[PDB]
Amino acid sequence: RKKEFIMAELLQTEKAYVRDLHECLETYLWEMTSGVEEIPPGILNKEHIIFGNIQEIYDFHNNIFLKELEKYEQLPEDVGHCFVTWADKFQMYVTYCKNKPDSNQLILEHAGTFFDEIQQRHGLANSISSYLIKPVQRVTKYQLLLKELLTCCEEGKGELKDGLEVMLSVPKKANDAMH
Amino acid sequence: MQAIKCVVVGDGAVGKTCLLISYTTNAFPGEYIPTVFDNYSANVMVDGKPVNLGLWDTAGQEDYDRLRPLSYPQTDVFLICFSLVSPASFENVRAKWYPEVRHHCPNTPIILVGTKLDLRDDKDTIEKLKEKKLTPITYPQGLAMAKEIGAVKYLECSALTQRGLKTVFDEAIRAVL
Ligand SMILES: Cc1cc(NC(=O)Nc2cnn(Cc3cn4ccccc4n3)c2)no1
Repeated sequence: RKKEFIMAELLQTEKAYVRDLHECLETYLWEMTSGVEEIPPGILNKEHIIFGNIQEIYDFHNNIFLKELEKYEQLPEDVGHCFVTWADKFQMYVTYCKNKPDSNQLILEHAGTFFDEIQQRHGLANSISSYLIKPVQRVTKYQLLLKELLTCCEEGKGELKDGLEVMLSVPKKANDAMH
Repeated sequence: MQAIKCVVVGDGAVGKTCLLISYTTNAFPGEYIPTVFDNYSANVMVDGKPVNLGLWDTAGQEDYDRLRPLSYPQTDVFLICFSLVSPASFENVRAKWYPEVRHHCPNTPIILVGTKLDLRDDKDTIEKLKEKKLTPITYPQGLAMAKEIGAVKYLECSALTQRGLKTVFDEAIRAVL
């Protein structure tokens, strides 16, 4: 029952993370790359700095990771292996975290209200800043869900230990990469 | 209409995620405590004036000293939290949370929040603490800590009973208006 609540949350919040990154790319990013609106000289052609590698992170989750997590729905005690299999992909959170300060200053110093106007126009509860923190939140959350599964899975549960190891290592590597 | 970004910080033992879930759903989650609270916004009215309240959790970032501050810029008000039945979490207000919040956000208001109010009078909790030569954190201790860190308010709440819970977020909004 508890391992099933945790697996359900893992999947529901993965679906929400994918919907969130998709919204960010098809509103805030699309307005910059589109050519439908006038872009502050401050940020013109600096979407690379603003959004970092969030496209590549979304492609991983949307093309691969959510589909593979779904295949472990009835195998919660094994889901640590999903993180071991895809460990290399999570390295792009190191790149994302490294960039995030530069992203935030660029939006502060040079974007004025470009993104606030987009937010209002689209009717979004979440600001560009709310969306751009999400990869940092998600990558520090997987380790909490795996710790929860460890409190309620037998010991056929080194298919959690190794997964958790990976999902402790990634955020620590990302942390250790900051200025 | 005034947008407010409120970040919730403090040790894992505060139950940050449970606090935020119990507040936004008007219910202790009970069955299962979710680990995920995604960035949230709602209209609340405070002293008449309606307001858009933004809540960010930080659960999972407790060990990542350089990632935590990525949430800090342009915060309107911080909740710095400790558990009333974890003396280590209370000391960490002083050792850990206040220093980094002040470093990144010098002029941003702090509400000091003591969570797990319902456990301060719980025999099993009290005895578990006595066996480690500790007691729960009492009201004057939180008042003293509030003064030491420049907190605009010291407030005590239970996610479990909802005692003082709605007041925490009312006072976070009033710290900004
Ligand atoms: C964020 C937050 C939570 C909160 N108050 C609680 O969670 N109180 C509470 C009382 N019973 N339970 C389930 C349970 C079983 N337990 C055994 C020993 C000790 C604690 C314990 N909790 C929860 N106030 O704020």
